[PDB]
Amino acid sequence: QSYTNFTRGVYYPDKVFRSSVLHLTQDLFLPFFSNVTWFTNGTKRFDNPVLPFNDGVYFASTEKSNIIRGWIFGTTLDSKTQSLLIVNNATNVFIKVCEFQFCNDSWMESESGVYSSANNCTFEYVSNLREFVFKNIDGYFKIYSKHTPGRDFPQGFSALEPLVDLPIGINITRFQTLLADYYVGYLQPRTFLLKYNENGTITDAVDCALDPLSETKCTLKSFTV
Amino acid sequence: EKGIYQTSNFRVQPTESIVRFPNVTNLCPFHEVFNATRFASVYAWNRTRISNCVADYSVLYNFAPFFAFKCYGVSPTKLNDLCFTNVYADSFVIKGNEVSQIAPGQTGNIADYNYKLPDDFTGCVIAWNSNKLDSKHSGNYDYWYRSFRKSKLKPFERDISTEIYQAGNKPCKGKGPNCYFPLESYGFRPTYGVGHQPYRVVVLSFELLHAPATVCGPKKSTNLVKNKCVNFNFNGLTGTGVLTKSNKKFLPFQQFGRDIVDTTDAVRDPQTLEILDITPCSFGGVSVITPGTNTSNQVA
Amino acid sequence: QIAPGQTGNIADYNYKLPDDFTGCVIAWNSNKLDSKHSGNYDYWYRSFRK
Amino acid sequence: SKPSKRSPIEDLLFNKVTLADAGFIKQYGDCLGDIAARCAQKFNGLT
Amino acid sequence: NTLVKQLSSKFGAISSVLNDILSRLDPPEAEVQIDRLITGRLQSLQTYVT
Amino acid sequence: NTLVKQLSSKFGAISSVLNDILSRLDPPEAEVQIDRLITGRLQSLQTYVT
Ligand SMILES: *[C@@H]1O[C@H](CO)[C@@H](O[C@@H]2O[C@H](CO)[C@@H](O)[C@H](O)[C@H]2NC(C)=O)[C@H](O)[C@H]1NC(C)=O
Ligand SMILES: *[C@@H]1O[C@H](CO)[C@@H](O)[C@H](O)[C@H]1NC(C)=O
Ligand SMILES: *[C@@H]1O[C@H](CO)[C@@H](O)[C@H](O)[C@H]1NC(C)=O
Ligand SMILES: *[C@@H]1O[C@H](CO)[C@@H](O)[C@H](O)[C@H]1NC(C)=O
Ligand SMILES: *[C@@H]1O[C@H](CO)[C@@H](O)[C@H](O)[C@H]1NC(C)=O
Ligand SMILES: *[C@@H]1O[C@H](CO)[C@@H](O)[C@H](O)[C@H]1NC(C)=O
Ligand SMILES: *[C@@H]1O[C@H](CO)[C@@H](O)[C@H](O)[C@H]1NC(C)=O
Repeated sequence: QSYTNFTRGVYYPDKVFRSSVLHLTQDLFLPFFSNVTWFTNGTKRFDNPVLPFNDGVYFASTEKSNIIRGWIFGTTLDSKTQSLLIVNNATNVFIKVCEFQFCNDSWMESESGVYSSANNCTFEYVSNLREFVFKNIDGYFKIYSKHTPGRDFPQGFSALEPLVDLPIGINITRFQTLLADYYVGYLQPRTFLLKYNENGTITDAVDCALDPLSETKCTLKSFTV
Repeated sequence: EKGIYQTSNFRVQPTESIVRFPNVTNLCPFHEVFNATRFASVYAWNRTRISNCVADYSVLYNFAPFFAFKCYGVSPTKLNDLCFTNVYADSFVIKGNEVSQIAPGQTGNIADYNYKLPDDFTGCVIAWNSNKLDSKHSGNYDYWYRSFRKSKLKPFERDISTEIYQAGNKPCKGKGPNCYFPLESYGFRPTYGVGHQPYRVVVLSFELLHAPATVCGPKKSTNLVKNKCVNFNFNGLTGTGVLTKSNKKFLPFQQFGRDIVDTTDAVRDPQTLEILDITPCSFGGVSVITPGTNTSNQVA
Repeated sequence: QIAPGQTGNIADYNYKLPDDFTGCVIAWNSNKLDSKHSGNYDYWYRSFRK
Repeated sequence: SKPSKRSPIEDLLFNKVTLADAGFIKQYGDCLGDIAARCAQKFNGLT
Repeated sequence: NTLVKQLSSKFGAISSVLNDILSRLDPPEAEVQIDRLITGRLQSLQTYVT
Repeated sequence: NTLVKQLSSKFGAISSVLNDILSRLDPPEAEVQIDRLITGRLQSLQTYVT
């Protein structure tokens, strides 16, 4: 539907503790002020959108009922796909992987998908703002999250810790959601200057290609010019 | 002559050595891939993962002599130290003249269309001569390889499509008017020469850059000395220094820490999960102050 | 296995060259004269070692 | 009246300039904090 | 700052950390990776001194 | 003019043109030949700046 405007999607890029440093690193990030697509069409039917994956995605739900819980990724989104069904009362729980032949997408109800056989892998793991901000990239889908309690964005800065890194190994050309106020964006290769605190946390960042100033800040490795 | 000369450097030597590997599970699931009764075709090579296990590589030397054993980024006999942080293992059967193609940067019908290693590849390619088990007098046609594809493969991708490929210009359906099946069987026979005989290839793929690890370490651990210049080995990270109690607020996420110049300055103990700081052992230049040979042999 | 940097039962337990070795390794096929139909049992290898 | 017997102007001149190298017995700093980076902090061989 | 930061560079080596090269590789390969690091370190020091 | 002239030197490489090295050689050797050209060109810039 509409497009929004925010500076979100920063996460800890590695497992190394750093403090009181300015660290210049290159990874895939949601660029600052990049166009982000914002999303009751189903009512009692489905008619859900199907999106591209491109290189990787950022997705952040702020829904009291967690209507969107799972996702399907795959080359074509046909009968041989990666149905990453994740139904969670908790932050992340009940992950499933690899193909299923049929999907579940009944007022105030949720049906399970029914398949004839699992002919490929199976993996499991069990665990007002409730922003399930996360990232999806790489041979392992590294899902990050941060919960900072209305449901409108404060438009502040917050970094995401990793939650899970289950193995995947699949093409992931396309992406679609699984349903029982959402923000979806796309990642691009970017270099960021990340500001670390005295503690092991990131407090700010500069997107080194957004504009001439940010580029200068990255060249000098400083937030003051 | 009279004066002050800088002649050498003092170093404080360690007095003890420590090894702090994680709790050993005694699981060594390597015979499952090496000693399997059936191996996958190269066009659809098999993949497994090893995690929460301890490796001991003498078992594969007990398993069999090998045709080839080539490691990149690591050498044999060093695999009994921390050897992996993320473990995969690929398994396939290939032709002898193509064994040289399972290596970084190589080209050919397997490197291009069936299985490719990245140019920046760390791991070991182990090839065993399997004629006794894979060859049949009529030919073993269970093994297929891809001979036609539209483009070259990328590292570790698995193309299992069977869609008909056309080499000609007129878009055809079915087989035989320049439309060809993308896979071809190879009938392995006991009478083929060394280059045409079947070989079973197992590729152990891993990265040694990540801080945590859930695999490797047949080595016995010791007790954790603190506040004393020691040598240490923490999950494959080795060095000399003084270990101290840390007050750094590490996240449960983070395993190692680094200082202002991106060198390690802290570790998470693999058995206790306590954060320890690493301070290098004291050192510095040494200068000799002498009145000179023609005055006195006393020095400071 | 008779080369610098190699491993195996001979490189490990019977005959290892220095990794900075200089000189020539010369080998030839002796089957015509060395082998016997009953078996030539004058040759053996250590085959294990602590 | 001031230690080091500097003039008021000398005192200002010394206070204005920031010295990053800070030569002294660097072992006094020891650890207990994130490394200062003063620029090898001795440990990499630069003193 | 530049002279110290150059220690983290690889100069074509598999790793910028000398202990990792010695741990992972046996002498004949370690010598090559070490020679690459030595060449880079000499270039850094000679530039600094100049 | 000396810096521009140095771009035509091989510095021990099979070719002075990076595209020829990448086209004619496999990546493994190409990285070595490129490292030789990079070393020579970087030395040329360091000499110029000095
Ligand atoms: C890092 O986290 C610690 C808590 O683990 C913070 O400690 C607080 O420090 C302030 C100022 O000294 C105290 O008033 C608080 O009471 C401390 N909290 C606790 C729980 O002891 C520390 O400030 C954090 N650092 C940063 C930069 O945010
Ligand atoms: C971007 O535009 C939207 C329009 O609604 C606004 O709400 C948002 O605050 C803007 N972002 C910035 C950083 O100005
Ligand atoms: C495992 O290896 C041993 C080696 O002696 C062999 O006898 C056994 O048959 C192998 N396992 C299978 C399932 O073939
Ligand atoms: C492939 O690997 C899986 C790992 O779980 C194993 O179960 C399977 O039997 C293997 N198949 C072949 C043909 O090696
Ligand atoms: C992955 O999907 C893309 C579709 O964009 C396709 O071009 C590519 O060949 C696929 N690769 C494999 C290994 O399936
Ligand atoms: C390892 O085992 C010891 C047994 O006393 C236990 O206390 C410790 O927490 C264990 N550590 C891990 C990481 O499992
Ligand atoms: C040397 O160490 C002692 C430890 O008690 C300390 O009191 C003293 O001030 C230190 N001196 C210097 C110059 O570091």
